[PDB]
Amino acid sequence: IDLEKSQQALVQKRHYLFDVQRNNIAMALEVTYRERLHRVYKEIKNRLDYHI
Amino acid sequence: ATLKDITRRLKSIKNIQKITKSMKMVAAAKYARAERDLKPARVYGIGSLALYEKADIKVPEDKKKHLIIGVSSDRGLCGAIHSSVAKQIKSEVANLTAAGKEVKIVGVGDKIRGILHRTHSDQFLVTFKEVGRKPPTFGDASVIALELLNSGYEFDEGSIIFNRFRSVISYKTEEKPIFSLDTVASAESMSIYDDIDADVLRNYQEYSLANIIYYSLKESTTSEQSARMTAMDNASKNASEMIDKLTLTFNRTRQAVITKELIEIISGAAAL
Amino acid sequence: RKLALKAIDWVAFGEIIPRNQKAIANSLKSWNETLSTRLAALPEKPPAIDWAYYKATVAKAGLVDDFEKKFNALKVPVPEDKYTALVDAEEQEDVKRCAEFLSLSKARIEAYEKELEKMKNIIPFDQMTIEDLNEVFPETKLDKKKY
Amino acid sequence: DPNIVGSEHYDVARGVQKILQDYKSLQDIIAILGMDELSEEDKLTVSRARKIQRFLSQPFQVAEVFTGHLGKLVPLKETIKGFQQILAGEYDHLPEQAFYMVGPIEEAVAKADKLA
Amino acid sequence: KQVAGTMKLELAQYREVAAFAQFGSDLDAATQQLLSRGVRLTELLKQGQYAPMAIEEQVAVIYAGVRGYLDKLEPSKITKFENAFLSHVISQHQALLGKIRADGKISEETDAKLKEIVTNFLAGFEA
Amino acid sequence: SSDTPEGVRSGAGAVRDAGGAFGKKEQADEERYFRARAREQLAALKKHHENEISH
Repeated sequence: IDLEKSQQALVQKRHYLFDVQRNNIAMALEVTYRERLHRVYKEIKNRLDYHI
Repeated sequence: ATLKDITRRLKSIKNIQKITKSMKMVAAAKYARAERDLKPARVYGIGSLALYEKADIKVPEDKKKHLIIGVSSDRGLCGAIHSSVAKQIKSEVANLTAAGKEVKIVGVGDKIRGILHRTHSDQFLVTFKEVGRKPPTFGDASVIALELLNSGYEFDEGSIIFNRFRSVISYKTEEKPIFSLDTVASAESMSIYDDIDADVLRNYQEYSLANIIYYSLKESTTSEQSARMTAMDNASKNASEMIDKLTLTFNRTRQAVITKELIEIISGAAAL
Repeated sequence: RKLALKAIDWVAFGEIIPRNQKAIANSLKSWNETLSTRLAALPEKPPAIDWAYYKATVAKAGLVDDFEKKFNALKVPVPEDKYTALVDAEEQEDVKRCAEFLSLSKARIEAYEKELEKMKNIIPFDQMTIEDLNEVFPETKLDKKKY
Repeated sequence: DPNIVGSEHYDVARGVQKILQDYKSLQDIIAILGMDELSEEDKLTVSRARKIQRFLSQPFQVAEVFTGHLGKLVPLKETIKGFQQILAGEYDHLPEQAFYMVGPIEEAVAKADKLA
Repeated sequence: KQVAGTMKLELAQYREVAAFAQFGSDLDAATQQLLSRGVRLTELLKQGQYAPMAIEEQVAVIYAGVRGYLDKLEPSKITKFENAFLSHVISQHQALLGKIRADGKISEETDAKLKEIVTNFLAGFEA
Repeated sequence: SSDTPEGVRSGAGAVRDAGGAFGKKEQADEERYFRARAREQLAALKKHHENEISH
C-alpha cells in the first residue's frame, strides 16, 4: 500500500514544480515590460521638466 | 538627577548595605559548623580510597552504558560553585559519546538540572530536590542510593563530581571514578582477595555507592557556604563605595537648591 | 491588463524531494513571492501622458511639441520569449517515469497479493497438515540447523 | 534611515544600539551582586558589548604626536562588514584587548595574533 | 474591543512576571507559556515609519497573535511574517476585510473564515 | 553620615520605593512563586469541598 502510494503522491509532487515554473518566468518577463515603459515615461517628463 | 531621585536611590542602597551585612553574619556561623563536621567524615572517605591503593583497578577498554552524577545545593548566591560543575559535566559527555558508550546523567539538587535542561534534557534518569537547606546527613545519601536501584538501568561505569573544599577563598572541582559492574570489580588485583563471592561483591559495592555520595555531601556543602560568605562581603564593600559617591552628589545637590530658591526671592524683591 | 493567475502551490512545493536538493525549491518559492506583486504593478497599463500637459502651456515650441510628437509615435519594445525548451522536455520525463513506477509498484502489489493468498492456502484447520505448514517454516538439507 | 543609509547599514546600526542598551540595563545588578549570578544568554550580551565598545576607538591623524601611534582612516564599507562579525558571533574566542585602538577589523585579529 | 481587550490583559499579565534576565528554575508548563505570548505580541506591536495601517488590516494581524497561531514561529521572524501575511490578505482576500470594516464587528461566521486563512498561510509560510 | 539625627537615614521598604532594577527583580520574583501555588491550591479545591460534605 505504501509503495503504491509513494509513486501515487510523487507524481502529484512532480506537477507542482511545473505550475510554479510556468508562472514565475511568465511574471519575471512581465515585470520588465512596464519597467521598460516606466523609464521612457520617466524621460519624457524630465526633458519637459528642465524647460519649465 | 533631581533632589528626590538622588534621595530615593541613595535610600535604597542603604537598605541593601544592611541586608548583605546581616547575611554575612548568618553564613559565617553555617560555615563555622560545616567546617567542624567535615573532619569526622574526612576519615570515612579515607577508607574507600585506601581500597584502591593496594588494589589498582581501572576501567579497561569500553562499556555499554554509563552514569554521570553531579551534586549541588538548591540555593543561589554562591558565585562559581554550580557552573564549576555543569561546565565540567559538558566537558566529558562531549569527550564521551564518540567511543560509543551510552551516557545517562543524574543531578542531585535543583541547580544542576536548571543549567542542563536545554541541551542535555534527554539523558536524565531521575532528579532530586531539597538538598542542603537542612544540613546534609548519611540518611540523605541512602535515599539517593536506594532510588538509584529502583530504576532498571544497569550501569557498568560512572563517576561523581563535587567541589573539594580547600580553603575559605578556594575550592577545587574534582572527579572520582566509580566501578559498578562485577566484571571490572573482579580483576587481577582481586586474585588474592578471599571469601567474597560474585554475590557478596554484589553487596559490597552497593554500600560504596551510598558511601561515596556521602563523602560528596560533606564537601560541596562547606564550599557552598564559605562562598556565600566571601561573595557577600564583596556585595557589602561594593555598596559602601556607592553611597559615599552618592552622599557627595546629594550634598552638592542639596546646597544648589538652597541657592536656587534664594536668588528667586532676592530677584523677586528687587524687581518691585 | 495582461496578467496570469495560478493555483495554490505553497504547501508541498518545497517538498519536491530531489537528491538532497532542498535549496532547489527553497530558493524557488523565494523568487516566487517577490516576483508576484512586483509584476502585478507592471502588467496592466501606463499612466496618462503628462508630457503633453505642460508643453502646451510652455511657449518655447520647436523642440517641445515636436519631441512629444516624434517620441510618442512608435511601438513598445516588448521582451523575448526564450523560455520554451525546458517547458516540454522537463515535463514529460517525469510523466514517462510515472508509467514504469506505477507498474513496478503494481507487481510489488500483485506479488504481495499472491504472498498472502498462499498463506491462506497452508492451513484449513489448527490440526491441518504436516506438509502444508512446510512451506512458510523451512526445511533444508543435511546438517543445516545447528542448534 | 533604511532608504538613505542603505538597509544593510541601518540594521547594523539599530542592532548595535540594542546590544549596548542591554549592557547598561544590568549595571545595577553587576555592581552589587556580581557577574556570576547571571544567566547564560546574559553573559553573552555582556561579553559581546565589551568587544563593541572597544571597537569604536580609533587612532587619529592629529594625535600621532601625543602617543606615537599611526593615525588610521577606515572606509565606510569595512566598518559595516566588521561589526556584523561581532554581532553574528565569529570572534567570540578572541579577547577584548585585541579590539582596542585599531583601524580596520583585520588589525583586531592581528593584535590577537601577537598576544598568545 | 474583541482582540485588544484580551491583548490588554495578556500584555498586563506579561509585564508583572517578565523582568528577571537571570533564570535558575524551569516551569515551561507554568510560566514559560505566558511569556511566550508576550514576545509574540511585543514584536507584533513594532512599526516602521510613514506607512500607517488601517483598522481591519489591524484586526487581521492581531487575530493571529492572540489565538495561539504564532507560538511555533521564532520571534526573529515575526516582523518578516507580518508583511508576507499582510500582502496576502490585501491581494487575495479583499472581500474578507470589507465585511469587518462595514459590519463593524468580527462575526462568528467571520470568525470561521479567518480560522483557515491563518492556518493555510502558516502551512506554507516558511518552505 | 548616619550616626546623627541631622545626617539623613532610610526607611523600611525603600528598595521597591525607588523603582530600579532591584524593585523589578522583586516584583516579578513574587509572581513567579504565587502563580504556581495558585494551581496547587486550585487543584485541591474539588476534593476539599467534597470532604466538607463528607464530614
